[PDB]
Amino acid sequence: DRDAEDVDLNHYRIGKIEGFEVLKKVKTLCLRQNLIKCIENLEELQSLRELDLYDNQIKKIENLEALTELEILDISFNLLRNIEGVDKLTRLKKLFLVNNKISKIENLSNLHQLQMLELGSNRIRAIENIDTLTNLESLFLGKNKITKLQNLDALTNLTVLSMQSNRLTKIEGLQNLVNLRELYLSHNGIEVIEGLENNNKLTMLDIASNRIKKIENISHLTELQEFWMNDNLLESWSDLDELKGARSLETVYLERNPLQKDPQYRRKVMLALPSVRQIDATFVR
Amino acid sequence: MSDSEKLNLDSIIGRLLEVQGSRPGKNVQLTENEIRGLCLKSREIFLSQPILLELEAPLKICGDIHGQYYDLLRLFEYGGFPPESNYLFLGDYVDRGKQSLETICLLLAYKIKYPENFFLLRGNHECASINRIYGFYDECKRRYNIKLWKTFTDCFNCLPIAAIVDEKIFCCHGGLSPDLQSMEQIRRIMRPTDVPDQGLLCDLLWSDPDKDVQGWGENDRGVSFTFGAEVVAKFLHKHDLDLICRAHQVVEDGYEFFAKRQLVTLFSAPNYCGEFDNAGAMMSVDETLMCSFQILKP
Ligand SMILES: [Cl-]
Ligand SMILES: [Cl-]
Ligand SMILES: [Cl-]
Ligand SMILES: [Mn+2]
Repeated sequence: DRDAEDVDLNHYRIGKIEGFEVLKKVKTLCLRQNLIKCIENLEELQSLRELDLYDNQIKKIENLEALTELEILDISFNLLRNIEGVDKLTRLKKLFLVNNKISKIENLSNLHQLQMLELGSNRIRAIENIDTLTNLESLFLGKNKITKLQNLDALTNLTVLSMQSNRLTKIEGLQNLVNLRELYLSHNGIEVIEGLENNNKLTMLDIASNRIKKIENISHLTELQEFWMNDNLLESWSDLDELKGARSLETVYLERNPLQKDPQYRRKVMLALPSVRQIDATFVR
Repeated sequence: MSDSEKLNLDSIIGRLLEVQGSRPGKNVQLTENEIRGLCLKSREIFLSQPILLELEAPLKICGDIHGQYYDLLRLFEYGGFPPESNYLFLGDYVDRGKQSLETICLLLAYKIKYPENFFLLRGNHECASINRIYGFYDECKRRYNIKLWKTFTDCFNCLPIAAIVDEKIFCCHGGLSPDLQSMEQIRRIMRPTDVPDQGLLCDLLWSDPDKDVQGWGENDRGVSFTFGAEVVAKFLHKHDLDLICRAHQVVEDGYEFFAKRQLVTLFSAPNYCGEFDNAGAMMSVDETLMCSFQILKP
């Protein structure tokens, strides 16, 4: 155990955070893939900026109040059930709580410096209590049980929004996401494309694996470069004229749609979308 | 395959193997174009070969890897790096950790370089959604972008789903299916396709053998079913087979037999998850269809 900036102890079969106060200038501590079952002696590591507890057996977030300078906290693939113990980490800019058992969003009111929030693969059911995170650039809520898009009006700086594999049924609540550039809504229950009038900066729109039946209300998305609409119910070939305003469009996914039953499926797309260079998985000649 | 692509493929394999024996945590950073090239070129090879592979001995059959890239390099130490040996993997190459990219990129690189001597089947982790699996999607957007994960799903949709070794060993990730009566049903499945929530393709990647079940019982995963010992015996007698070779489930010694050694569950990822101290196994099949088992220690 030296005294350098970075300390990397991955897959070391460590089951207790014992004797780490010796580090005098540690900035990044990596403790991925260990047998750590509780967060303990991290007090004297005040100079710590990045803490990585990826894939451990932690059940409670605790004893993190002394790390007032923490910027990146990763407690992904653990046994967490509630969000807590992060109110002192005022300069947190990245928070990873991936693949836990978190049921609701809470105790995040003090993180005014957060640019990235990863709550994917949890048990969250509603978008709540994120009104104070005005500096959020990316919000990842994929694989949960969310039923309705709401409480996103304060995130005017949001650029990437992922809501894949949830229980949504209607697009809404994006009226104030004016700087949104990537939107992922695949594997939900959405049936109609709507509510994207204020998101002209969109370059990526993913609404695959839904129940969409007609392409409408995206004529103004002139900055679209990627459009993933596979596994839907698109039937009208005339709907592709809605995307002619996107002259930088490079990729479209339309396979496993009723439109793919056409014997000339790949030709009619590149004739209606001459700027596209990739149709489904393969490229255009 | 071009010769300029051969030398670029040798460079990718070389850079992926430079970390052999190093710290279990060191990563190899490939460009986004190189990873995409592995996905597109290997996808054509998967589609140019049958969805139901018919392989011949000798070859070594490995189980789950689960993104443990440094245990994959150990498998190639015990069995021999290609083309010293022929390999067949039974799916589940990506999962937790931050090495699932190196794991799949090395396997796809070997698939492109040795298409008739290196074979990969499709596991339930090689799906095109994040309905149940999130680790690999998390790793892609984090070292690169979400689009790179979408390119992988395109490659995963073309993977074969089952293999028959010398008309005697039936190989798949999950197990048998209540809708599997003829092998032509497997060949009838068209690619590309996402793993459905039910049907023949789903059970081939999700079903499990159970000791306390007679016939077909509900699976505790909530997906597919569980089958009993007598179901395996009638499957082998009907199709004139000698052994079912599957994976999907963790076993302590790396391999475990079922229905009086008529089925074997291979798991090649030692020390999976936290403190459950299982080992990895690798079943070798020689020219006379004799099965030997090598064991890797965690
Ligand atoms: Cl391809
Ligand atoms: Cl070959
Ligand atoms: Cl048959
Ligand atoms: Mn599996």
